[PDB]
Amino acid sequence: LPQNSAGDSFDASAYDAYIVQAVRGTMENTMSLDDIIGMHDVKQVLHEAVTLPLLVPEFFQGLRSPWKAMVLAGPPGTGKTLIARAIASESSSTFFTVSSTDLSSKWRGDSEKIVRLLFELARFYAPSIIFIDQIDTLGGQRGNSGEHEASRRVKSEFLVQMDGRVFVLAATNIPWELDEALRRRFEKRIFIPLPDIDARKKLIEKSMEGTPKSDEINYDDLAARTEGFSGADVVSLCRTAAINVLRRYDTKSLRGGELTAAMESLKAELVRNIDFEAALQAVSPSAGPDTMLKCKEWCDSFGAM
Amino acid sequence: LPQNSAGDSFDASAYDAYIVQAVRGTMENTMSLDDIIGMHDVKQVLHEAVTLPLLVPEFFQGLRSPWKAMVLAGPPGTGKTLIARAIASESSSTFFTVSSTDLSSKWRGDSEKIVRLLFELARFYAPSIIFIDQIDTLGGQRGNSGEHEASRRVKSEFLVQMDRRVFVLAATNIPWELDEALRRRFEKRIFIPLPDIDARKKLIEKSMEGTPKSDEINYDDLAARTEGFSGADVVSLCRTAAINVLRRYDTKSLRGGELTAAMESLKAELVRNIDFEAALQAVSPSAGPDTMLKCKEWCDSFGAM
Amino acid sequence: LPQNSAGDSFDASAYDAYIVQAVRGTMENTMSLDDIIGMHDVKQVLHEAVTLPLLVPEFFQGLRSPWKAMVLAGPPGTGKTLIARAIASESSSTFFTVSSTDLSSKWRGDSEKIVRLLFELARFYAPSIIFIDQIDTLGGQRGNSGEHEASRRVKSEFLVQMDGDSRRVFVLAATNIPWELDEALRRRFEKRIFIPLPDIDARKKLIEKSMEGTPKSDEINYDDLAARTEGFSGADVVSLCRTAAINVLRRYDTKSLRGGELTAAMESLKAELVRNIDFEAALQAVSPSAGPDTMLKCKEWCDSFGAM
Amino acid sequence: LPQNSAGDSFDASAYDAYIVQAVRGTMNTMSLDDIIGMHDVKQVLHEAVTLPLLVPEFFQGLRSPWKAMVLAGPPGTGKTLIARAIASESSSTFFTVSSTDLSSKWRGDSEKIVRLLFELARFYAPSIIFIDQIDTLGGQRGNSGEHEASRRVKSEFLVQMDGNKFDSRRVFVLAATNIPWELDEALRRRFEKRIFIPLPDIDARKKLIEKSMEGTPKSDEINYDDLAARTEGFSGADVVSLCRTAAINVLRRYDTKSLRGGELTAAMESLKAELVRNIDFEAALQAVSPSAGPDTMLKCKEWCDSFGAM
Amino acid sequence: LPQNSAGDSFDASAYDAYIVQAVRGTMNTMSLDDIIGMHDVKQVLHEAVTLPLLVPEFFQGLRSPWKAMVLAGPPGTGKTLIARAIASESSSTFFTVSSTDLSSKWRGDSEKIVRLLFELARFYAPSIIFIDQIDTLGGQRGNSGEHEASRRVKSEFLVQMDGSQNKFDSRRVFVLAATNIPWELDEALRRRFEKRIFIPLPDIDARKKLIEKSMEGTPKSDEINYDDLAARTEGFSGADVVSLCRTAAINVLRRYDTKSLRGGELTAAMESLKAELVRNIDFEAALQAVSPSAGPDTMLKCKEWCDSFGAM
Amino acid sequence: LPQNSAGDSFDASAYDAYIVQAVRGTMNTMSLDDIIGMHDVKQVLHEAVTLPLLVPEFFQGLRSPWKAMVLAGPPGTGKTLIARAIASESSSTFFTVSSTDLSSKWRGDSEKIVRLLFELARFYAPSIIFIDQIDTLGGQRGNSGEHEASRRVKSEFLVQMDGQNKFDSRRVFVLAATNIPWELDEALRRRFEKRIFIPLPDIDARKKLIEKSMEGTPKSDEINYDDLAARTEGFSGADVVSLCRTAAINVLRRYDTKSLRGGELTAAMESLKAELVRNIDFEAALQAVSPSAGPDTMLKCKEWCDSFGAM
Amino acid sequence: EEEEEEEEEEEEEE
Ligand SMILES: Nc1ncnc2c1ncn2[C@@H]1O[C@H](COP(=O)(O)OP(=O)(O)OP(=O)(O)O)[C@@H](O)[C@H]1O
Ligand SMILES: Nc1ncnc2c1ncn2[C@@H]1O[C@H](COP(=O)(O)OP(=O)(O)OP(=O)(O)O)[C@@H](O)[C@H]1O
Ligand SMILES: Nc1ncnc2c1ncn2[C@@H]1O[C@H](COP(=O)(O)OP(=O)(O)OP(=O)(O)O)[C@@H](O)[C@H]1O
Ligand SMILES: Nc1ncnc2c1ncn2[C@@H]1O[C@H](COP(=O)(O)OP(=O)(O)OP(=O)(O)O)[C@@H](O)[C@H]1O
Ligand SMILES: Nc1ncnc2c1ncn2[C@@H]1O[C@H](COP(=O)(O)OP(=O)(O)OP(=O)(O)O)[C@@H](O)[C@H]1O
Ligand SMILES: [Mg+2]
Ligand SMILES: [Mg+2]
Ligand SMILES: [Mg+2]
Ligand SMILES: [Mg+2]
Ligand SMILES: [Mg+2]
Repeated sequence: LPQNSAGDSFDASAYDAYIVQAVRGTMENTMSLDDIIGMHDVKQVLHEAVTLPLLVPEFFQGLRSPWKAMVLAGPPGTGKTLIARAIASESSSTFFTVSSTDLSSKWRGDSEKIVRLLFELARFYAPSIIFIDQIDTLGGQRGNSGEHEASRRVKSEFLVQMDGRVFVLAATNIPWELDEALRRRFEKRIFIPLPDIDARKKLIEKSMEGTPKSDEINYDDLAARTEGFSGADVVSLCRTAAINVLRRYDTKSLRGGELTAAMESLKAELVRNIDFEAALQAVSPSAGPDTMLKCKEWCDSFGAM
Repeated sequence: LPQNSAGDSFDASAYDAYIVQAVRGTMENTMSLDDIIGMHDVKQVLHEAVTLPLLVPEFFQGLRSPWKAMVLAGPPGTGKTLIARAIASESSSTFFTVSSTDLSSKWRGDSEKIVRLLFELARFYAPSIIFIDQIDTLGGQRGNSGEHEASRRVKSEFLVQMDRRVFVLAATNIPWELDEALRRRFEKRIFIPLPDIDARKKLIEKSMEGTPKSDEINYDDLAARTEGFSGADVVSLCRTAAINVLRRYDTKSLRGGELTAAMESLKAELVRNIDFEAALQAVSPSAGPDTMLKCKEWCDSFGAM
Repeated sequence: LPQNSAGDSFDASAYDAYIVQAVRGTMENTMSLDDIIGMHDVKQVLHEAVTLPLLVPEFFQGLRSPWKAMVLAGPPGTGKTLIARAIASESSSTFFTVSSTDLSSKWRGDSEKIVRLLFELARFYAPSIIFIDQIDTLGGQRGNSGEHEASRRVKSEFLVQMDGDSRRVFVLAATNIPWELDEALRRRFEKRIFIPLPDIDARKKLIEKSMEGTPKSDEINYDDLAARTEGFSGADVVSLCRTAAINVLRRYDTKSLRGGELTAAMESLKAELVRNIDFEAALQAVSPSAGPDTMLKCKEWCDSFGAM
Repeated sequence: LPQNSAGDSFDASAYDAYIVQAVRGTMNTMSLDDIIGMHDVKQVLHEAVTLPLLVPEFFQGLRSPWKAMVLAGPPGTGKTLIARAIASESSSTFFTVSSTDLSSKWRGDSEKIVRLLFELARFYAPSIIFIDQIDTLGGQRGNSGEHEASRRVKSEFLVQMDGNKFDSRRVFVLAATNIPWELDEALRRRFEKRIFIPLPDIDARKKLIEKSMEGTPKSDEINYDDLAARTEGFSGADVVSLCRTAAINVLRRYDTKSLRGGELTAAMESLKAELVRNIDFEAALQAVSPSAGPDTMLKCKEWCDSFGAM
Repeated sequence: LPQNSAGDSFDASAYDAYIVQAVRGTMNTMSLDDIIGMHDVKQVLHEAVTLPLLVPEFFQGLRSPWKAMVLAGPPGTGKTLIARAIASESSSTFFTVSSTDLSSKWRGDSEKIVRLLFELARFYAPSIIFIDQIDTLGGQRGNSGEHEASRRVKSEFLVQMDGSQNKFDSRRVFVLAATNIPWELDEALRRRFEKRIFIPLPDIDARKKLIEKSMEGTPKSDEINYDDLAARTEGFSGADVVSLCRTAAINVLRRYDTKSLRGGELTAAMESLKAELVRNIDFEAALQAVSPSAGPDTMLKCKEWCDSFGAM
Repeated sequence: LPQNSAGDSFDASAYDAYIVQAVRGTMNTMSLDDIIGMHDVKQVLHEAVTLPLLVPEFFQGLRSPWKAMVLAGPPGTGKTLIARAIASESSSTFFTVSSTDLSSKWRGDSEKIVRLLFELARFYAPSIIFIDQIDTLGGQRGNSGEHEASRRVKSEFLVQMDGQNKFDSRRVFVLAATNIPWELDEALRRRFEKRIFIPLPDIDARKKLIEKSMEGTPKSDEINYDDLAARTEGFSGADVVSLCRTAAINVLRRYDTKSLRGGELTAAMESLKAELVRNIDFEAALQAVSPSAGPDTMLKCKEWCDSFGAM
Repeated sequence: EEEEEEEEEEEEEE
């Protein structure tokens, strides 16, 4: 592990030589800063919790409490991960990452020291930010009967090391499998809904950039004829139209002879409206809506959303 | 672990001795993709996802980036583990064959490490294809009733890692038991139908190319008499016809004396029309089309062709 | 682990020391195929799937490649383990036998590695024969309710290993509840046959083949005993023969003679014939385990889905 | 684990600790003439246990000894008595197994305990296994709400109970039940003798009363023919309970509810030598009724007369 | 688990911790003269519990002490109070077992709990087991729609209740059970219960003695005719008469004005209310304001069952 | 499970972690005299849970306080409001059980909920358990289609409700509420001493409900309460309040306010709040919300409560 | 230095 800002050095000789090597492998991009096309409240909370206490540091202090957590829940198609990657590539904080794999070890006594070394590294390096992805697999119910004894010490060291600079963040897909004591430390549990008719039109106008498109397509009809689509299925639709541009010609029967001329003629052509019709004719939504309503019920019951 | 192009080597010294042995044990008999009868859209998606970025790597740059997943779902016997072998045959990419017995991991915290090393090694050899066979196992619902604490970690590692190119196939007999997020990451869900009245004539006239047929040229009649045969049963019909050519000459009594030329007299005998009646009156299809109708209903309500 | 033919050696290192012990525990000329009466179709399929690729191996190539599976089905007393012991005794193949009890362990990921090691050893040794008895368990459709998780991966390993080198295996099975099989597993079983109760003539040959050797009277009418059963299960005929052979001990009252002169009374009884009274008083005592609804369900299933 | 005859030693290396203990945990001097009636079961146990030790040259080929027996009938008739009688009369090893030595919360123990039980019963001696209440343990296989870990036990019994020409060590499997029509259609073929035991007639209850009353001083007023002709529909246990209610009634004739401590030990000294007259039986015949009306007896009589091999 | 007499100990090594805790969780100042009526139940308890403790040499052979009883009657009479009385006036350890002790999530736990219960009841003392509400625990064995665990609990009771083939080293166990539905038992478990007896609704003299017993300590007048209160409750159960006495004893509170007096003049008037006795008009109002839990068809069915298949 | 008085804490180490959460998920805007009429329920509630709080020494011996009550009768009469009022008026812990909480997947994981519920109710302060809709939980035991998963919760209620009887730790008062009481048990009915019938049509008390509900500040000449209370045949205690809501929402809709905007948008909603209610929108509320009560339930309930009812 | 394995249970339901 390297040094930090302001000239210090870490002494991790107490732990073994592979715990450092297994927690170091989680700590130069142009990721979408403004190109998340919903969730103004999440951008408000993140901009008031990471940037404004780090530009003017006396704006949020003490009785004006800065935040420390967020548990994003919702359907499996919306953009939870993109906001974490955007705040990773945007600010000047050492963005960590935690999976369900980096906290498992074959030996005994090595499944709890990793979390302690992780939080010590986060409170040593910088005003960091941790993104524990898929936290519903990490922390389940504590005192169950069909639970091995290896997870209770992990959640105990997690809750004992939670008190800590460090701004933790996590995103789930099943929020009701979280522990009853775990939700107390999560100061905000925000619901992330599927986009409405107003957001899909901006999604199509952003996802169809750089591609030559005919001036006959009507984005209101495309925004209104997709009742039920998640965030990702619209981008899949915009992919399927530009691939139908390729499959309209005959490129499977011919091969080898002067195909780069035909490929250049394919690169010359542009997207009509019938390609959007053929793309919307053969693309179905990802999942029928029950989990969206169940997570809305959970955030209405226990969440602050 | 062998090397790759430009002579580099993987630094897999942070893994155990049997994990790397398993991932190397799961890693070119020439078939042809035109030796499979039917499934034009499957060959089209496989063409656009595997063969065309090799020829012209500049057309697939932005929105026209190639596909990253596929699922073949349908009845048993329709040709799902044959296209995987064909595309393993006629390609220069590095194949893989993952299953459910390859992720046993009697210890704790090893199955997710094998999955991580599998994807980290498939992203090393730069053109790669991963073929997860029968993803019904290890692909169930994340919040099911009877589940362990390791199957959920395996499913979460699949969800994390599927977000230098790879391409992941799958095969299922019961697609409705798949997840929601894991169903979302598969960008192409394709139904495989039973062969119609035209494909069965082509299939018997392709399968019978070596043994001499003489007068049973009523292939339209022979494809109109089989009503609901499931593709992999009409091959058994032709095989039963050849063994019925054997069975008419009683060879149970001839013991030792000239058993080389008497079977050479069964090597010059032709498959007459008498054999296909006695092969049609002794072979029945293995199923009723309840799972076929339910697979068609699920692929019409959720399939992104 | 022994060394196979041509002096080769198996490198079993990644498997633990008890999986190999279990598969080694799964691994004559006592019987012969002429002892079993009836069952012409099963004898024909065994003859052109085990015996004939040993004499003329330059003929079974291409479309005429030999069979790779079979499953018998029928009433529960008609003989489908005896055919497995007969083909174990009249062949030169390393005969395996696998029940549903040596595929079980309480550790995660040991039930699906025994099957992989089983198929790898069956490929490695010889033109082997695998015989899985009572396959109605480790069957059952995968979309069932109340199915444990490891019993899904056992069926998945069975489904992957059973299709695909000139190394021959022949998976053979037997069951009484064939309609409770998996959907994608009764496709891999290339020959699903039915074996009925014995007809009016096979029971006379079974009576003769059981009662040969034992000294009997010359007035036993075999036709009356053949036509008087009328629904016997095939094993109940042998049980009828045993009852009619022990009735000649139950006729002389040997319940009070003990120690003195009893040991000569058994020597006096050892040379006594089996007369007609023994068969009458044995026919008044033995009844079959009837209820032919099982036979009718097996007949309807093997006539709507059976590939003889 | 102990040794056996000829000084061998078992080697249980592939099994854990709590399995061999659960099979070890299932491993006075009454005679077989204390059972009234049941000539068929006495004859079958005779020519299946007693005679293969005295003359072993007779039971060789077609006259091979039996391997199983199911007793089926109404409740309270003498199923679990003939098993302990043949246990205490013979010399062989006796396993009294029941449906609670075959269950554990782990997966893969309940079908290994059966294999270890049969391996020990074949290793030790010409032993005898007594599976009590098999209606709980083996039902029909293709059933409605059958758990997955019961198919393996039923198939384990079904595979182990029939399996070469060498190594002919003997194992006899005795079993009893009182709802026999729920047995599996493949498990009734294994039990190759399915005898039925009835309720006692008018000539067996006289002998049962005369056998049960020996040991207590009684008078010569009682007529056993009237007591045998009035107790109609009684089973064995209810006749023994009537013969016990008589003696407790001759306790009840001397009122001891008022006494407390003072000369109470010397109160029964005048009562411990009292006889049992006809008033005790004439009160106990209206004190005690049978336990159940006849429907299970008629159903078992209609079952064992069509599927029974005696 | 604590030790017993003669300083021995129990080796509970082959069971888990929660089974031992679930059995250990089920382990004064009354008398047998507090039970009005029930002569034959007291007779069987006398000649099966407290007589072998004093003179054990007499009960041998054909006079072996009983090890079973089931009290089946209508749901008003005294069937739990007699069990608590024979638990209080004894010197044997008591085990109360309901139907929700013998239940667990896993497979093969209820049979081990029943086995541990009977082994501790044989090990500790000449003990006694009271299985309350036997009809939810031992039902029928061949009915349609039962799980595969209740049948194993029934087979465990059927195997464990008889036994002890070794005629030497005999320790005593006595099983007692209470039932409202006695036609809902398996026949092989009904046979194992010797002395199945009926408990009836109280007669005139029993109700007179119960009103005379329950009205001690509370000050009453000298003009209450107990014969009218005996003859007017024709059909009352044994538990409704104490309810009648309680309503007649709080009717002296409902007679005065505490609902109108709110806060003030309430606790200062409760100090002199404790001396006001209970006259006839309070019993008349309580008899008009209390009706029995009637429907004697279930009493008729239970009496016909105990007259056809009963043993006293 | 936070704490109770005197700083003690519960030891629920013998149970699971979802059972205690499903029990903890069980734990008001009226006074005690807000519920008008039916003073017998007030009498039992006064001499059962109110008066033993001030004087703990009078209620001992034969005069022990009550421990059960049943509120049977027609639907929509004020049972839940009485339960909430006696909850909030005293300082008692208040549980609430329905049929949708005593059901889970695992066998035998339902009867632990009732035992933990009663152990918590005894462990905390003198508390009140409000078992609502007991016609679903406790029916008859010896039924025809009786399942084997509710007999054990019936038997657990029977065992737990009556259980060693003197020197009481703390009182616990269980309520009940049903629309059909003839489909009850015989050993569960007996534990419910002081069974009480409550009637729906109280015509002169419906006038008091009108005077406490019809709080319309305009229309000082629309006092026709005599005919509005004499036309209350079959009107339950909730349909009167629904009729007042219909009249008070139809006083602003009997005047045409559809598409009145553009000019003076703020005046169209301010000149409407003082509109006087008449009998024409009251006729719409009269013939719109008809009473949905028939005499097949009330007469059968009066035939049941007269025979086995201990007021 | 100890290791840890994974067992399998078997639960039932109605
Ligand atoms: N507001 C948005 N702006 C831009 N793209 C979006 C938006 N919402 C969804 N997407 C698209 O949805 C896809 C998935 O989103 P992301 O990468 O955040 O993973 P995710 O869906 O949050 O993961 P999970 O399945 O765990 O929810 C991306 O390819 C992205 O293009
Ligand atoms: N459309 C087809 N074209 C050519 N051959 C076919 C076709 N369908 C089936 N077959 C033949 O049938 C056999 C079985 O095919 P395959 O192995 O693909 O079955 P599958 O459906 O993948 O099996 P599973 O049901 O386990 O998924 C193959 O060997 C193949 O030769
Ligand atoms: N065709 C036959 N010829 C000779 N003997 C036979 C025949 N069929 C059955 N038997 C008798 O059947 C007995 C063996 O039982 P069998 O072979 O029927 O096992 P099975 O009942 O098929 O196995 P399962 O119980 O799994 O069905 C032997 O004793 C043998 O005498
Ligand atoms: N034939 C008999 N001779 C002597 N005593 C008998 C006979 N039959 C029954 N008994 C007596 O009946 C009593 C109960 O016998 P046993 O325990 O065998 O009944 P059971 O058949 O086991 O009951 P179940 O099998 O229904 O549980 C015994 O004490 C025994 O003395
Ligand atoms: N006697 C009464 N005094 C005051 N308000 C009453 C009276 N009767 C009914 N109400 C009113 O009726 C409304 C409905 O009462 P409640 O919410 O108790 O219905 P409910 O009786 O619980 O319905 P159900 O019987 O179907 O469970 C309450 O808002 C209450 O104000
Ligand atoms: Mg994500
Ligand atoms: Mg396949
Ligand atoms: Mg067999
Ligand atoms: Mg018995
Ligand atoms: Mg009671």
